[PDB]
Amino acid sequence: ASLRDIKTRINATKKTSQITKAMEMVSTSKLNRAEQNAKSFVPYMEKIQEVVANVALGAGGASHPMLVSRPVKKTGYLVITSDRGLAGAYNSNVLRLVYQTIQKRHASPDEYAIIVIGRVGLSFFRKRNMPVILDITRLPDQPSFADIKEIARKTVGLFADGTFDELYMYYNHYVSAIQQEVTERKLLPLTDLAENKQRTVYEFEPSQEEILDVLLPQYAESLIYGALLDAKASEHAARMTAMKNATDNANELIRTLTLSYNRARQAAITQEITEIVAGANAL
Amino acid sequence: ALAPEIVGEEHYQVARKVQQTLQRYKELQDIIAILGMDELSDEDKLVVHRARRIQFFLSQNFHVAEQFTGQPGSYVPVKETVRGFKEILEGKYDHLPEDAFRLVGRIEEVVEKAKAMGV
Amino acid sequence: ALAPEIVGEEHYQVARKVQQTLQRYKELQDIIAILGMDELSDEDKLVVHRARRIQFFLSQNFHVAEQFTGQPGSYVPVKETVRGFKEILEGKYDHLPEDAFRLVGRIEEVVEKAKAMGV
Amino acid sequence: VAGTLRLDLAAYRELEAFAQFGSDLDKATQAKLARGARTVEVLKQDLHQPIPVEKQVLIIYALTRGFLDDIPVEDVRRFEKEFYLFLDQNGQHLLEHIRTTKDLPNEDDLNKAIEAFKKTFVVS
Amino acid sequence: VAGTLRLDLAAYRELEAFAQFGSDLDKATQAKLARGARTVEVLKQDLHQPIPVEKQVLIIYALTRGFLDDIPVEDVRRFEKEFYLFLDQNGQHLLEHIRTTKDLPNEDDLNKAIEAFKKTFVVS
Repeated sequence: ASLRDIKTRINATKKTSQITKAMEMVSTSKLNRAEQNAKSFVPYMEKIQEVVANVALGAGGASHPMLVSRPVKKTGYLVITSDRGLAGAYNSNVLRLVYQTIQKRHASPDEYAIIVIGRVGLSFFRKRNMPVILDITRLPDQPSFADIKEIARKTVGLFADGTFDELYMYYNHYVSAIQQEVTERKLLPLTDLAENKQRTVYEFEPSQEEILDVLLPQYAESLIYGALLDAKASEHAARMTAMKNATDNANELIRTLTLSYNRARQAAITQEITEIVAGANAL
Repeated sequence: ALAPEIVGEEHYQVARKVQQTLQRYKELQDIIAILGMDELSDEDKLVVHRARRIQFFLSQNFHVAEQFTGQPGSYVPVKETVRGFKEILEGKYDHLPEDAFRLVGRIEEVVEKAKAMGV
Repeated sequence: ALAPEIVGEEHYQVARKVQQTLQRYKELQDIIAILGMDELSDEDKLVVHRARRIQFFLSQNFHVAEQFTGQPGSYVPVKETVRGFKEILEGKYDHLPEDAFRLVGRIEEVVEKAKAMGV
Repeated sequence: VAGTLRLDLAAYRELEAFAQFGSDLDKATQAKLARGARTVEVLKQDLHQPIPVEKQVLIIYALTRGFLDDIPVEDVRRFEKEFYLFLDQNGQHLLEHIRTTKDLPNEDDLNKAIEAFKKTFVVS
Repeated sequence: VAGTLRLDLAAYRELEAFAQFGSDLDKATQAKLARGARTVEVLKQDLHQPIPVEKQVLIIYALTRGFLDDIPVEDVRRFEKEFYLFLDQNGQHLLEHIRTTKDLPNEDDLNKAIEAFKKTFVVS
């Protein structure tokens, strides 16, 4: 092509590299600020779980650990996604796995039940026809427990009163800052715990059952919030690595186009010199 | 001769839409190369999906190319070309594999080839 | 000529600061366009707020533009213009709409136009 | 109206470099992109079909004042054609005023005519 | 001292990009950004005023030995300007030692001289 042809594409690709690098820096700072909330959350979850470790053992339960396990009636499923893209296959992995597993295990809309977080999940389920019940459209880049608390309370209440059988949350974990992958876990029935008794005889000032009946929903809300924090960290790491690879590829394209431009302009120049020399020689 | 009063409004519309889709696909190449395919919006994905199939369907097996390749060749009327490209544009054959369209004649041979490959 | 002893310390300070603010604003266009300016830090939003007004204040109505627009021109002394830019930088005019600063002379006429439009 | 058209088109072309980064941007940016796309669709024109200036000014006014912003992008051409046809039978006084005085007609009357046509227009 | 200066300058020029949001302790803010910033500040020079090699050695040694860690970035130039006068007033032994032997003076003597100067310096 021409030098005029090459320059425009070089300009566009350089601007793209600039924008991608800027977004990478922003995501880096966001990840740094995002890990602090997980650090703050860990003690709360551990301190509630250690109390559970003796309060919730040795008893039938309040239909949470009883494993009411109604076979198939809109058992809940939690999907946590981003709101803006540029994260690679981050949202695609979660939505793909959720759709495949839910279509394999369930086959009637009355047996189905989904709760979704983020815009892209809704934007994809509109392409599909799934029965969404409720949603949270946006969440600040540093979400607190109180930010999601009301919807967590709504979902746990729907689990209560026999309306919802049991819940699974599907979200992304991260092995490191560079690798993020999916997990799912069966949440409300709480099939696993550990046993230790310190003040097991009397921690129960109103009674044994009453404190448990209200302690369990708050515990489930804490679990959902922890999953949310892990999903947010995975999202920021994913955008970091995606923008890094995008900038690398754009720089490779810069290198190729620049070599082509430099090699074409030299041929044009030597053509001009040949024309001058021949014109002089003709006289 | 590519004017509506000469070839017909349907022919003109089909040709202009095909050229528009191909130009968009040409323009998207650099962003596909650097930012990946998945980052494309939902409409641009459909544009690429249709554009590759049109680009392959433009190929044809000639009678005198029987010497080079075993395929015997085909002769395609303008009406059949127009109808086939219109059907491709309106998304009738979005589910066929890309290689089904390559080096065939009328639109029905694409269906037959896909059936042979199991689609 | 833009040296401390040629134009004065105050003039050099004001000019250097204006150039710095514009250069900083040049780095935030893409970020502001893609991600809403709300995610930026509080200082950067104020920097943008000042840079818009500086850019609009650099424009001026000419006497020869009488034919082109129908508005008479203006002549701004250098002392008055450096004082005006210093006032804008130090923020005693962040309360006026940005449309007020376009195509006008001295800083007082900016307040007059803003009052005319109804601030 | 040409100055407003220039400003809108310049803003659109500056922001177009970011339209490649998805449909989620700052809330004003997608509105600006929509307006720019509508201007691009308006400026299109077929072969051997010159347009009188008194109709060009009216359609560009309708574009630039936002009366076109509720209409989808692909319906703009049909809107322009139906609008010329409507103006042939109604609002002829607008055409005569512009054609004889080289100036826009009464502001309220023009808006009323645009609203009247927009009532009878149909959208796909 | 030049070898020590080279690496600090290169590291700062490498990490200039991430300046806006640095949180990874020294890797982001200390002795990898602050040291480089102070290096860039001491490499600035006024027009038409060369300085002797011994004074260059003194100032670069001061920068590389961490004796400027507490001075704010906007006061390093005045620090250097005052330090030259303090050298002319007290460090005649060190300056003559360098100017004669082309080698650095005693480490402890030099450190106590710069500490005595820092006692008399006032931060703005």
